[PDB]
Amino acid sequence: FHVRVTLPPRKVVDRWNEKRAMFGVYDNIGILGNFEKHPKELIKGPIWLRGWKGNELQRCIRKKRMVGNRMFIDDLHNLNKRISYLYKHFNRHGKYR
Amino acid sequence: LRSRVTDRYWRVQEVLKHARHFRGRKNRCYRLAVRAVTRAF
Amino acid sequence: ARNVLYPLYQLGNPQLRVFRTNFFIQLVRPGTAQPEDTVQFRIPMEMTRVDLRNYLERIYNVPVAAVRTRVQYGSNRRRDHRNIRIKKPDYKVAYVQLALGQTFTFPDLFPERKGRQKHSPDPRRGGVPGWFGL
Amino acid sequence: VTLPPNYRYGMSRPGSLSDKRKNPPGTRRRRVPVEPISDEDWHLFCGDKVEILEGKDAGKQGKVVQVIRQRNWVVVEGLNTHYRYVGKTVDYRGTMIPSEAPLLHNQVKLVDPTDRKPTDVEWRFTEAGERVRVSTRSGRIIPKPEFPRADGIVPETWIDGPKDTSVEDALEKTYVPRLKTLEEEVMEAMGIQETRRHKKVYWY
Amino acid sequence: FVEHARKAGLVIPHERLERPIHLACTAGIFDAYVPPEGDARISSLSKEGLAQRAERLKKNVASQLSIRKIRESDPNFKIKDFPEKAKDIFIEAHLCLNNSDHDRLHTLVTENCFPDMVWDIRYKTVRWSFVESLEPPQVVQVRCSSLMNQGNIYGQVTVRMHTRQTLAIYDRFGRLMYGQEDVPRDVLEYVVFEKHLVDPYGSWRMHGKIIPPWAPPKQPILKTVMIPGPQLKPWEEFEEPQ
Amino acid sequence: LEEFFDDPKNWGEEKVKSGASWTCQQLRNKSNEDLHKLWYVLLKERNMLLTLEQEAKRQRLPMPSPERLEKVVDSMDALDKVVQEREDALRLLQTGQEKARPGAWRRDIFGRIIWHKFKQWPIPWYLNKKYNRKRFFAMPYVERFVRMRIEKQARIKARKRSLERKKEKFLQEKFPHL
Amino acid sequence: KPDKLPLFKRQYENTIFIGSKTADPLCYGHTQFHLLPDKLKREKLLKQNCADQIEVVFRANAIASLFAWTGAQAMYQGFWSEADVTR
Amino acid sequence: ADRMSKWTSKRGPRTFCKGRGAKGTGFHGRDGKFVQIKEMIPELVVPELAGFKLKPYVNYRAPEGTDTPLTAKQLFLETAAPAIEKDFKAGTFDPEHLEKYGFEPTQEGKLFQLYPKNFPR
Amino acid sequence: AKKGFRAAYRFQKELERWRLLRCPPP
RNA sequence: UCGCACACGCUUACAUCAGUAACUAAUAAUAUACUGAUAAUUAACAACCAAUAAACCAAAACAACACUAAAACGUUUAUUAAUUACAUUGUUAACCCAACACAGGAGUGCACCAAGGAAAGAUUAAAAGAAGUAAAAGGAACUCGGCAAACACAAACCCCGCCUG
RNA sequence: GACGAGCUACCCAUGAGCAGUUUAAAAGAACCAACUCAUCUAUGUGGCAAAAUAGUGAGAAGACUUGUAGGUAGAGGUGAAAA
RNA sequence: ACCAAAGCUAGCUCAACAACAAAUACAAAAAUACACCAAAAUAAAAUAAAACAUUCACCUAACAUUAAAGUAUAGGAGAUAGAAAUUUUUAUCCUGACGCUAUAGAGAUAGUACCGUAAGGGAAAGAUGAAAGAAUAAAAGUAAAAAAAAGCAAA
Ligand SMILES: [Mg+2]
Ligand SMILES: [Mg+2]
Ligand SMILES: [Mg+2]
Ligand SMILES: [Mg+2]
Ligand SMILES: [Mg+2]
Ligand SMILES: [Mg+2]
Ligand SMILES: [Mg+2]
Ligand SMILES: [Mg+2]
Ligand SMILES: [Mg+2]
Ligand SMILES: [Mg+2]
Ligand SMILES: [Mg+2]
Ligand SMILES: [Mg+2]
Ligand SMILES: [Mg+2]
Ligand SMILES: [Mg+2]
Ligand SMILES: [Mg+2]
Ligand SMILES: [Mg+2]
Ligand SMILES: [Mg+2]
Ligand SMILES: [Mg+2]
Ligand SMILES: [Mg+2]
Ligand SMILES: [Mg+2]
Ligand SMILES: [Mg+2]
Ligand SMILES: [Mg+2]
Ligand SMILES: [Mg+2]
Ligand SMILES: [Mg+2]
Ligand SMILES: [Mg+2]
Ligand SMILES: [Mg+2]
Ligand SMILES: [Mg+2]
Ligand SMILES: [Mg+2]
Ligand SMILES: [Mg+2]
Ligand SMILES: [Mg+2]
Ligand SMILES: [Mg+2]
Ligand SMILES: [Mg+2]
Ligand SMILES: [Mg+2]
Ligand SMILES: [Mg+2]
Ligand SMILES: [Mg+2]
Ligand SMILES: [Mg+2]
Ligand SMILES: [Mg+2]
Ligand SMILES: [Mg+2]
Ligand SMILES: [Mg+2]
Ligand SMILES: [Mg+2]
Ligand SMILES: [Mg+2]
Ligand SMILES: [Mg+2]
Ligand SMILES: [Mg+2]
Repeated sequence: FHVRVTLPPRKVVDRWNEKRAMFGVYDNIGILGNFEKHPKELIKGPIWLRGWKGNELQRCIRKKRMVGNRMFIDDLHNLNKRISYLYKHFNRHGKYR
Repeated sequence: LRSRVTDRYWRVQEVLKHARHFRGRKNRCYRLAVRAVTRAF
Repeated sequence: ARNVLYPLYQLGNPQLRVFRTNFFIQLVRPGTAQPEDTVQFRIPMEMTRVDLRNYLERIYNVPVAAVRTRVQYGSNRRRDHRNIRIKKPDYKVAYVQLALGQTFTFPDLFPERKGRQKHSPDPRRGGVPGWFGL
Repeated sequence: VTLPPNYRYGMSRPGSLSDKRKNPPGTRRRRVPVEPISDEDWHLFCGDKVEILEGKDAGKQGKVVQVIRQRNWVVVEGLNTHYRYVGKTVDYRGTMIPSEAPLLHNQVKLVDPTDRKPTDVEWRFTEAGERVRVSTRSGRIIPKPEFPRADGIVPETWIDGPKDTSVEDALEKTYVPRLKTLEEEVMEAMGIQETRRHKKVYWY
Repeated sequence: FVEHARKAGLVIPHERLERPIHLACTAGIFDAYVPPEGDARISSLSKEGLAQRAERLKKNVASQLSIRKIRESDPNFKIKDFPEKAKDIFIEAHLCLNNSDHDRLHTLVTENCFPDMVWDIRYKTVRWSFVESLEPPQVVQVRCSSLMNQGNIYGQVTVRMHTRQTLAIYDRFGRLMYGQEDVPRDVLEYVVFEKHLVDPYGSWRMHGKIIPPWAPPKQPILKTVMIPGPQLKPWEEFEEPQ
Repeated sequence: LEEFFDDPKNWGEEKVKSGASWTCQQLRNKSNEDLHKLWYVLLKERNMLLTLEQEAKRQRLPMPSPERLEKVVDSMDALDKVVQEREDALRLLQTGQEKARPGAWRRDIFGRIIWHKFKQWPIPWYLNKKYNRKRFFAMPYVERFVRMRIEKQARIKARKRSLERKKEKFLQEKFPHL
Repeated sequence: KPDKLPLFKRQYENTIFIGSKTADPLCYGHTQFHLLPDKLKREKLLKQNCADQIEVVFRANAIASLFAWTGAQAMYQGFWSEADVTR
Repeated sequence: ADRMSKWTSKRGPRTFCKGRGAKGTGFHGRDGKFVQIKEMIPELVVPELAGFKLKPYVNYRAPEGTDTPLTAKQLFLETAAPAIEKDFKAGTFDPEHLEKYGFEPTQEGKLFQLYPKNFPR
Repeated sequence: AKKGFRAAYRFQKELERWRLLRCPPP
């Protein structure tokens, strides 16, 4: 439980730096902009996760069905295995049945 | 976001206040101390 | 030469010559008592007896009577800070002997020719810093 | 030159006793952040007078002995100073010597010869194919510090021994640019005569 | 101990160190003037001493050769001003060892001087006082040294000075060791100052402190001290000289 | 036989000086016969330096004037540079094969594509035992490992990049330039 | 040490033999004849840059064989290193 | 068991014999006696050094030079070009036989051939 | 390296509390 | 009183000089095992070291001659065999396999010492435990059983397997 | 699905050992060493040892011991059956 | 007072975009002699069905995405399995991080030591400062300070 003896340099953060000032800027783009582009397109991320949501099982099964054949051998394997495990666990376990 | 308990130190010390005057190994080691302190209160 | 491809010999083939020879040599003071007629060489691994002979005769004009060759094994024992082994490299030794009765001796290479302050504290000072007058 | 991936420079040469003693084979210490400087943006050589903008000794001017590019340091002789003992034995602490603490290149600016002021060096290309250091403040060209070498040998004062080739012989061009190799050449000019030819060989 | 085992440990390989070691000072004091053995009795007569000093200054060829190289190398230089600055460098040096401020103590005193006056004293309490200079500071001689390697010239000005000082050295436990603070003792110091010439910062420094041969034995120390005879092994017999 | 030692006059002396190593250029000027000689004039010297060295070791004495050895070495090395040079261009002009040894790109059992250095045999290859039992080709299953290799390799690049990128953030936040 | 000759140590049964067992009526050698092996031909020696050796090769041989030849005889007569020799 | 250390003639049994990489000079004989071929022993070709001036080192103040690695083309210019323009200007140029300029059609005639590379060094 | 300032800082108060027990101030 | 050598197997643990406060030794002293520097075993012993036809029914066993289980081993004739100093390689050890500097596992030839080696760090002289020697009278009364031990080392009868394995 | 017969079981090549005594006998005969097994007891039980030590024991020219080197592989091998 | 304790870096995670040269398959790293070479046959079971016999998604393939739809269907018609027609989809640009901070993060300072005859398994450890070309005293455990008729140790 021995704890840090010397004060760290206080991290100074300008909340006024570019990215933070400009946060959430185009959020209303569809509405204010006579909808053409959806808020979705403001999402920069992993191919299969854009404008979508799900629990682990759905995520995984999705990554598979989308990028599956572009994955490395080993990751792929671990993915199929995680899938199986999850199948078994969500369907076949719980308190609530 | 891996998060840990920094302050575990005080958590212990707040028990150990009361464990000071005990005889034996009861007055330091947190396990034994806890129990002793319960019986005491 | 060494590390070189040598041309396959078959019958009626031209004599093989090597114009710039790749080998090298060391003349070393024998660790042991030996007869005067003998001189000792550390040579590279790929060097045959006949080779050391010809090499010696031709480049240095030394009259070789005979040659022996043995291989000293370098220690694989000593360990690195990671406990990987260190290897002192294995090397080939060759003893030579001189033709006309020439007696050799290894030259001593180092003839030895070249080209007080007591600040200890005063016993009777008692440790006082004597730099100070008064 | 012998170096591990994580290394620390103590002013001491990589191949030395003091270097094996400071950072032995089994130490890797914390990284030292060093502002990246491309070799072409580096304005400091050894031997030029530079004003030191920082330290207990500041505003002063000194000559540059040696540069450590790796950790980005300069060395001004006997200017930045701390005191160390060299001679040591049981009864004797001998020889207190002034030694130079190295300086980062943020604390040192190049001094232009004319007005002996500090300046901002800037690399420029003139009209002759030349690359020189021009002052932001003074608008001059600053020289480069032509210096001795680690040998101690000045070429102008020299005498050739037994095994030294004189300037003359070495610049002598004996070359005859023709289609023969060293081998045909040297056998031909040694007078060695050969007749028989190699049998057909196969190659896989 | 001077010892080297050449049987195993080889020889530390001979290096060319990329930076030639840069010395502000040279340890040696080249030529030591040895004062007259009657300088105690000639110190009560003002115009005897002052006359002999000024005379031996003007008369010496070496002295004025050296003051010539100093003057020709360093403009705005005067020998009649110097014993003033010199007597000042002292009162700054010792006042430094009182307070134990070593940062100023480097600016004043030389490379050879520092290790000595600082060393053996550094764990004790030093309290020293300057009251009278009975005879104003006298410049004895000047010596230049030519290093043909560096072109570096080292001027050394010798100042013989008479003084009145009160020194009290306490040991690290708070108890007195050497001498009272209440005795303004009379001292005769033969002092040596040094300057580097080619140096652009041209500092004037205290180099060394020399004691003449007949100089008075110093104050008796307080604590008794034991000088041991030689340590004997069992079979070695002792022998007593007459 | 003393050709393995310095002039007896030089033995007990610490610093024994000597000249510079040979620039490539300085050698480019010599004819072929004379490089051929310089090989040996350098050779004998090399052997002396080696000898002197080993003895310095044996004697618990630091070796007099070390750099000699470095220097000779380079020149030997340098001489070599010029010799192959003069063959290498030559054959390019005559033959035009950039490689002096026959050889071919081949594919070994481990799915690596290798540069096969050739060899000399008294007989044709289809009459050769040992050659014929070497297999240059990939079998079917190996194709799996091939991919893994790629992938394995592909990660290392992948996370090398990702490290260097990081080193640029850190510095730029440690050193606010401009 | 003789090893530098070269010479080699190899141990096995140590025999003292005259060419005939002790039982023989002929205890005494007259002469021997040693034909020289092929290695030791003259020509080979002059090829090897070996001059005087041609003579020495002979010498050596005698000093060996003859010695043994003699010694055997002595040993056969009951003589040895501590009985020395009468005749 | 030692996995890591290399396999040498010194580790195995009697029967295991592996040369350290010296080159083979011969073949086995009839009697079992070993046979050497005078033509398989490398013969060093050494000039007389006494007659000439060259040294293992050079003067320090002696100049370095502009560094030009030799290119095929430079060579072609020094040797082949002058003679070539000489005989095209004369008009006696014969693109058919280039042998007078030093070109060799195929290498199997000559002693040291470049491409199969007959010679050690 | 993202730590508790809470940890360090709160610890400092102990540190000085002990500084106050081992040398009580004048 | 397990000695010398070789094969196998080990790899520098061998050699010389210097060091050991600590690290190896289950302690020390000092050093064949810890440290460093420097050296070193040299081929005549050993490894490498021809084919294709053709005659030959007939054992080794001190081999006279036989035994029954029918027994490994090469001579010569002919056909060609690059012909030519010196090829290459192994040669240290107190050693190996058992996690150990293990009372154990380790093939062959010679030896029974001419070789190798030490059972006890220093005392004391309790109980209990281990190994050994001796014991009056008695002689299996012990005990599942004469197990163990013995100045004994003999006879007999049974059940079950036939037998050596 | 790979990996293992360097232990051990069984072969297959290929080497090597068995002294003295008794016997008309080299007879799966006797006596008794080396050698090979492992009866019975006591030690030993984090041992010297993950099966040993000391005594004591059976075999000891044979279905004998043993060296090096190959061979059979798990749904299988191998076995004078004890799974 | 010992033993100890603290540093913030080494790198990692997820995601976007797109040193020749010799020698090496003789017992690998041994230049050189007469041959042979090469080849293929469904994945299975653990497990679900509360047992187990038919059956038990993913496990190979590419095909994505929004739907049609958990529908048509197939199923010891149980467990579960599960389509298509037909529909949807705007450019690049604009990289990072409500990811880890030395038991975490990769096994990794390395597939290294070490462990296996082998396939195979498989570690642990870094920290002073510009400069060593300058020599907190807070875990258990102990020590400073051995114990005095009585007994969940405290109240
Ligand atoms: Mg979830
Ligand atoms: Mg040889
Ligand atoms: Mg040999
Ligand atoms: Mg292994
Ligand atoms: Mg072998
Ligand atoms: Mg062997
Ligand atoms: Mg052997
Ligand atoms: Mg955090
Ligand atoms: Mg071992
Ligand atoms: Mg010890
Ligand atoms: Mg031996
Ligand atoms: Mg005892
Ligand atoms: Mg007893
Ligand atoms: Mg008893
Ligand atoms: Mg009795
Ligand atoms: Mg009874
Ligand atoms: Mg009874
Ligand atoms: Mg009964
Ligand atoms: Mg009994
Ligand atoms: Mg008895
Ligand atoms: Mg019955
Ligand atoms: Mg039976
Ligand atoms: Mg029997
Ligand atoms: Mg077997
Ligand atoms: Mg018998
Ligand atoms: Mg029998
Ligand atoms: Mg007994
Ligand atoms: Mg019996
Ligand atoms: Mg019987
Ligand atoms: Mg096998
Ligand atoms: Mg198998
Ligand atoms: Mg059986
Ligand atoms: Mg049964
Ligand atoms: Mg049963
Ligand atoms: Mg390789
Ligand atoms: Mg089943
Ligand atoms: Mg089930
Ligand atoms: Mg269930
Ligand atoms: Mg299935
Ligand atoms: Mg990016
Ligand atoms: Mg880790
Ligand atoms: Mg504590
Ligand atoms: Mg009570």
